[PDB]
Amino acid sequence: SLAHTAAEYMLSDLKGLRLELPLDRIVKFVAVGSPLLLMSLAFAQEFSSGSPISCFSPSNFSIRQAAYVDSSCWDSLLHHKQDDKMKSLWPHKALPYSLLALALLMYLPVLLWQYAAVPALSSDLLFIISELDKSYNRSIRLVQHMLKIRQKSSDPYVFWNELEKARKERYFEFPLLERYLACKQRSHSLVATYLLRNSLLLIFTSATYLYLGHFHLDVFFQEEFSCSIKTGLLSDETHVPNLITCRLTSLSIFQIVSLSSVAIYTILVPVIIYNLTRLCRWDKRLLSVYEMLPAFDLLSRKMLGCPINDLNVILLFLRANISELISFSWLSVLCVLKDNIDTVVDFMTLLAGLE
Amino acid sequence: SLAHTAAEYMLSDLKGLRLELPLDRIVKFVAVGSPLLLMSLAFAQEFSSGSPISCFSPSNFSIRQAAYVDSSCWDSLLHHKQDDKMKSLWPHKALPYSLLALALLMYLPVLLWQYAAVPALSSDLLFIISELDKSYNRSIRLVQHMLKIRQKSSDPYVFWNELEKARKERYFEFPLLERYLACKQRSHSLVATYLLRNSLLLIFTSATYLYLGHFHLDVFFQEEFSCSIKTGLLSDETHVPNLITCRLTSLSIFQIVSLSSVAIYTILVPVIIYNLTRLCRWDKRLLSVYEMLPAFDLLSRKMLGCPINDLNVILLFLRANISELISFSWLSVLCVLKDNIDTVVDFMTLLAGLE
Amino acid sequence: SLAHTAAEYMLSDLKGLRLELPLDRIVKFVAVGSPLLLMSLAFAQEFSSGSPISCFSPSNFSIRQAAYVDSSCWDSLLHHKQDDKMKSLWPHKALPYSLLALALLMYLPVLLWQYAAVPALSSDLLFIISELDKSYNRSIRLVQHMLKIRQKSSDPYVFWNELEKARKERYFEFPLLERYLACKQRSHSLVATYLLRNSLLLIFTSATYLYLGHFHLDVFFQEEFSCSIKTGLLSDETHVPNLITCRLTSLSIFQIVSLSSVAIYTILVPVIIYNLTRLCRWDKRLLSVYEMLPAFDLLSRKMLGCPINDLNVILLFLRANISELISFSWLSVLCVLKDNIDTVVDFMTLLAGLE
Amino acid sequence: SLAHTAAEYMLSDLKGLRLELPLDRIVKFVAVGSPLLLMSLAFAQEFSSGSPISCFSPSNFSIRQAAYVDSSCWDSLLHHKQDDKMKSLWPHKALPYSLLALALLMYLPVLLWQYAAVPALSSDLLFIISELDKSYNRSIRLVQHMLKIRQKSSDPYVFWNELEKARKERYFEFPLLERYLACKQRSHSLVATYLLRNSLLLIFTSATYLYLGHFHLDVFFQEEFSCSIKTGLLSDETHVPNLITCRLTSLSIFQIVSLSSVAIYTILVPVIIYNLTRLCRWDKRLLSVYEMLPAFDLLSRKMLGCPINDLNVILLFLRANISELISFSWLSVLCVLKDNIDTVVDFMTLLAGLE
Amino acid sequence: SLAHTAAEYMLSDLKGLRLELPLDRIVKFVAVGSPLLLMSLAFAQEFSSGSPISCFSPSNFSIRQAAYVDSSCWDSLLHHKQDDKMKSLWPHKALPYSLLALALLMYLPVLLWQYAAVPALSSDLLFIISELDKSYNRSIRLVQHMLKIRQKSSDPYVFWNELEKARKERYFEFPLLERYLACKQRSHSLVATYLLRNSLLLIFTSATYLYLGHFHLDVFFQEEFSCSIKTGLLSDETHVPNLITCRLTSLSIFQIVSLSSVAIYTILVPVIIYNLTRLCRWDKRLLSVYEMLPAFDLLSRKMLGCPINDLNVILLFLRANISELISFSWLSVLCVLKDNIDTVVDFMTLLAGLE
Repeated sequence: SLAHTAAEYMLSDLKGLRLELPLDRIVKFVAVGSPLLLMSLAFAQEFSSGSPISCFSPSNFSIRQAAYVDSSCWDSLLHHKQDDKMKSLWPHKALPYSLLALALLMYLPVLLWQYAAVPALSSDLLFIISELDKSYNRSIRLVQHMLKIRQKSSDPYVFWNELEKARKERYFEFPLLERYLACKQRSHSLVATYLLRNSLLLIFTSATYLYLGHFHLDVFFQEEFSCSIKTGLLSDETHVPNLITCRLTSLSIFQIVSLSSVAIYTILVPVIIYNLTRLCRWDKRLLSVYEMLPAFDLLSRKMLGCPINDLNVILLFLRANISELISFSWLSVLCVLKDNIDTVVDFMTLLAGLE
Repeated sequence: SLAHTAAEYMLSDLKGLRLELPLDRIVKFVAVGSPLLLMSLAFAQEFSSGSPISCFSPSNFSIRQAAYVDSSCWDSLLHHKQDDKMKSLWPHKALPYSLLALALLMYLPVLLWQYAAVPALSSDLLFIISELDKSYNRSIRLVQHMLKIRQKSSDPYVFWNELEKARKERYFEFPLLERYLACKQRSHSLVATYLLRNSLLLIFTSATYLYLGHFHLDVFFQEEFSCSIKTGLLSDETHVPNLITCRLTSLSIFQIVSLSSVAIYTILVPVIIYNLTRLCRWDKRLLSVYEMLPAFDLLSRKMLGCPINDLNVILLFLRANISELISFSWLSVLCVLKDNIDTVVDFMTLLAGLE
Repeated sequence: SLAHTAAEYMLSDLKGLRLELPLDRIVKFVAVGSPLLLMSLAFAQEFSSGSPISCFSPSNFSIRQAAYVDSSCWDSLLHHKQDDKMKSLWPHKALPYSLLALALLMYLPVLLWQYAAVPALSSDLLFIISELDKSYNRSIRLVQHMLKIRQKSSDPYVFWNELEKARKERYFEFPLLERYLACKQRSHSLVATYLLRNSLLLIFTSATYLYLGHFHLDVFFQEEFSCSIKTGLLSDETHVPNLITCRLTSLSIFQIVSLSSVAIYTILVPVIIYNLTRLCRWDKRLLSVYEMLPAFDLLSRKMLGCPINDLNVILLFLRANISELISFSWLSVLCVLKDNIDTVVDFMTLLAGLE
Repeated sequence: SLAHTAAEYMLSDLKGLRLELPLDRIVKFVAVGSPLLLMSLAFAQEFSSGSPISCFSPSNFSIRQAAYVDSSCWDSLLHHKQDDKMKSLWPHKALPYSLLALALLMYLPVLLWQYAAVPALSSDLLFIISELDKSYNRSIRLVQHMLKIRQKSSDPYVFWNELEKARKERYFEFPLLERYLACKQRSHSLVATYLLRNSLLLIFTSATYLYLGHFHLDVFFQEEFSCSIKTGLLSDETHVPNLITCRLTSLSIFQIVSLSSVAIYTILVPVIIYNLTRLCRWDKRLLSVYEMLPAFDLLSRKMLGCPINDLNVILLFLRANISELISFSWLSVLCVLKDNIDTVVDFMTLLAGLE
Repeated sequence: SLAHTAAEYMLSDLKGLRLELPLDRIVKFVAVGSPLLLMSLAFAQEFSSGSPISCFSPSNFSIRQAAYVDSSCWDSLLHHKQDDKMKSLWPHKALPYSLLALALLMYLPVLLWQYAAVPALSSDLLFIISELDKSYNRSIRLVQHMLKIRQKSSDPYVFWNELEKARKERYFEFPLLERYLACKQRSHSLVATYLLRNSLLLIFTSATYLYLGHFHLDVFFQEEFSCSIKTGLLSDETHVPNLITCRLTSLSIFQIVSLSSVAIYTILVPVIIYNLTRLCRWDKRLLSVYEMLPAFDLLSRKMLGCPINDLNVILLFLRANISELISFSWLSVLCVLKDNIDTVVDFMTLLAGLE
């Protein structure tokens, strides 16, 4: 079948970065493979093939004449409906092609995301991850002489005033990363790609609904139609002027395909809606631990104004990559600290699991 | 089908160099795979196969006689048109082969680009990238003692006169690269390959238009034609001398293929036009940051006269490779400096992110 | 189809050596894949299959009798030509097999080149490349004390007499490589393989021409022939003694295959002629730079007498491998020196790009 | 087809060792793939398929009756020959299976060579190669102080008497390798595998000849035969008691297959004969250079008595592996010395190309 | 066909361990792939397909009526045998499925061996190999000062009394390995898996024999049978009440499949019997050289009592892995010592080939 090569040509499966969220991957997979799977199911060995159109020719007709009669009407599907208003049954002939066309349209947004946002996002993620990876040996290699002096001191002069200049010395501060984040916050060149990628899917789903409503849902319970042959050089002949009781064999496949196409997209729409709305708010589910690390406090510091910024998408893509191999470490281990108090445990946990 | 093996034989997918721009890759992919996909669609399981030609034989004829009648006219497609001027319907028989021929012609330019310009361009890119990679530890490993002396000095003697001999000493100058660029600027042996590769595509598109206009567009709404059998040893027989009402079954596929072939190339032409026009001007979108680095100033310095040189193509291919793994660094990070002023920030940023 | 597995069994695609010139690769690819592609095109889904031979049986005959009549003549293609001289139409039945036979013959020379010349040529190339790779740190690591003494000297005693003993001392001379080249120059054991590989292709092309001229070109416009059945146990029967108007369905495929087979080889012959003539002359397109390097002067020194030697083939295969990764260096960069004068530039260029 | 999977299941393609000579590889390839290729050619799309047997049923018979008549004789191929001696045409039905059986028999010896001689031969080759690889720095790292003393000496006391004790000192002698070779010379456990592997191929070729002579060559020009149906429950019926003029459709394929099977093996036999006779003599084509190296003289020393020993096969397999990566060196470069004399050049060459 | 995917799903082809003996691999391969190959051969292109059952309908019947008659008896294979005892011919319909079922049963034991014995055996082999690999530098790195003292001594005090305490000192003894072997000797948890894996194959072969004897061998020479149609709603009709002369087309395939199935297993049974009997005796074919090495003497020491222990299987699997890369050394070279005497040679050889 043709829908087999296209499957791995379209929907087939850096070096440490995930540039596609799992929900987006699932949405793309479903929205691309559903029409291909439906097309494969419709016209394969599962349902017996043969002649999609059959006609009840008179017994006087021969085999060749009957074949000509029933083959000159499949490419001219046009019901001479008396219920002389001639109605067309063309979707039955255009059901496969349209499906393939849909498989094209749902692949248009994906390429856009792979051609207008992947390189810049990859560069930003690489730079930010490289800068953040140096933040480990800066809270345990520098702030380590806090409890080493706390025991020979008291409350105010070792943990509420001493821990003020060590935090403001040229080992805790990252000015280049701060300025990079400040400059990227103003930019809006990447959120437009995300908005377009979701809006194109919404528009294509709406167009699919319109196509399935305007053209289908009319020829759906119609399985019989009457055609004519004497509309040309065969008019001057002695035979039936209007063919009688021609029946469509594959109406069940048509109905099943239409129902599945409706159901799949009516299920898929809310997921895309949620993906679009994910960028409408600032995320602070783990800001409590972020506001204490040397380099991670900058990310939580710059959360002001509207959330529609490049910084929002950068943070969203960085969160899914914060567990690669190196940040897949202590950062993922500060889950036991979930309820002054940070005098010991917050630092014994840090100095216990060094490496 | 034949369309399957040829696909991966033709349009199938150093070690760090990109020698094909994404636009050229897309253009080649579309222009090569469109005829293959069309000819696969035309003669696959999507549309029911069988006899492409059907005839209305008299009821006296047997099955074998009717098969002989309808099979001796498919290889002799010739309409005895009374509207005795005999017209030929040969494109219906030559529709697949022609498509395949097109799939060959569009592959001719690509091989040329892979056999007349790839090695020299690869060598030039390798040498230039290797020379430019040494430019990092020459503006921060050498010019580092400007701000280290600026504080113990004033305006004229540390940043407007001192920064004159350090820029003209045997650590800032690259004479070999300068002479290589000067000699390559005069050469014109590589722009000819680009011009030929685009002009061949233009000529082939024009030839496709001429073929689709002269031969098609005439037999397009014609689906019935009358043939003759008594033109040889069968003349001395008692049967119909001129066959009646022979109909072409696959006219819809013909129309769809012609329309798709027209539309795809009418869409593709402007992209190739833009690819041709890309080399008619000098590019200075990032020259502002280029005119300050030690080795990158030479690229911006030699932009004079006509832009039709080997240096233009070399710069075009180098820009797409300036973000590999090592130039995928600080060079891509001087985006925050976009608005004397360079007294601190232009050097603080340089000495902040060393490695 | 059978011609699909044979394609990748025949024409499918050390570790740093190229033992096949691109022209030879193209010639082999075309000459091997053209018959296979023609065979695939002739007998695949592109042209509708069925019965290659059709006959006009009398209406009294049944379906089984007509099938027997039209099936007992395909394996006995023999025209009882009255224009009683019985003519044979056997090529129509032998068109596929012959093609396959050709696809075997054109593969005979290639195996020879892979079994009689590949190992010795690989060994020679490896040894010569290994010896030549040591020539880099012998003109810049040794002759470097020439400009270092030129400034404190004059014309005759530092660059026309001093550069006479440093060139005749045990750092410039390669005696083993010189003797190896001298002994390989006399040998003629490898040029015979090249000559045989080209002459076999010429002979096979001539044989193809003879086969296509003697047997084809006679049954080319003939599409009808009369056969006989009553030539055995069926003689004692009451039916037609000579069958009437049997027609060959696939004449167009025959004509197309013959025309393509003629055209492809008539295009290919000049390329093989040029490949043969490539070895009839000494190549000195880059001898000007070669005669100055320490170890590369020996290659240009031994160009005397007839050019039909093993040294010619060794040089031809070495030139295509002179740009691998290490000779893909300065050697490829002495293109700027193309117009005493070598006093300055020829040495600063060498000592600038060391590594 | 079934012959497609079996191809790569049977004939499909340590880490530095070649345990199969090229001639043996070619012989196995041809003798295994020829029957498979013939079977694929016989019953594929190249020749039109259908009913291998056709019969001329009377016009009174229906389609079902004719099909039953012509289908009840294909599985009962038995000619009631009047030239009442009933002759059997069973090979026409057993042509494919027999071919497959042959494709099994020719694969029997190969497995034997892979199960009774590969491990021991691999171990012996590994040990011998490892011992011989240490022989390089023993004629140039030890004998190097011969010409260093020759110049301060004369003819007898530095090159004809001094070069007697250095050769008999504990750096030139290899006792373990000598004893291993002496013990392996007596053994005969591996030459039996080679003899059996060749004799099985000879016996199978003889059996193929006997099968093609006794059963074929009789039904070769016979294409018509008369069968009977009334030999059971259908005897009490009113129809033809002896069927008339039943013809075999695929006689040409039978003849072509038989001729190709004869020709391929009549070509292959001399190659196997030469492979068998290769072990009947001692090889001394390069003993002249072998008798001078420190460890390689032992191989040439033990060439006495009959040549049917394990040492012969070990040497044969070692010679093809003497050019791997390390012995692919000076050993292969000692070709310039092909015409006291060895005073200088024989050692200048050795000490020139050290590494 | 279904036989293609199941082949590589079933019989498809750590990192240094061989956990399957070659005989077991061959037995599994044959016993799994024989039914698959037979069922592929039975129903593939090699023998022409069509209707497996044919009937001689009366000439009055039409094509549709004859097809209904001959298609309503294939799923109701039941011979109304008059030689009114009705006999059933159901195996002809169940021949493929049964074969597939066999291809499942023969795969049941293999999975067991891969799920109940592979991990423990792999762990034991890894530990034993790791412990034994340290035994090299303990007989030549420790016992080396025997001959170094033998020359300055006599018979009793250097080689029959001195070599008594060096063999009982903390470089020759391995207590952990000795205790591991002692504890594993008592265990019987792994021999049960081997016994079950062989007994399941024996039982399945016996079941195959019973199935081929009870159901086959009765309908083997029977090719004609009479069926009935008037056994339902068609009873009240005017036609033949008992169908006449219905013949089975594919009896030859049935006979060939039965004969091959019998022959393959009657050949295979002795191999499995030998595999079972391999574990009934202690193996001491190389114990003579084993009783002298430092760590290998323990393996030979613990050979007492019944041989049905885990140690037997461990030794069997270790012997096939004693030639990997490191034990593929000197241990495989003590083959020259095959005929006080060990005074020199047994030590000269050991200290000759160190590494």
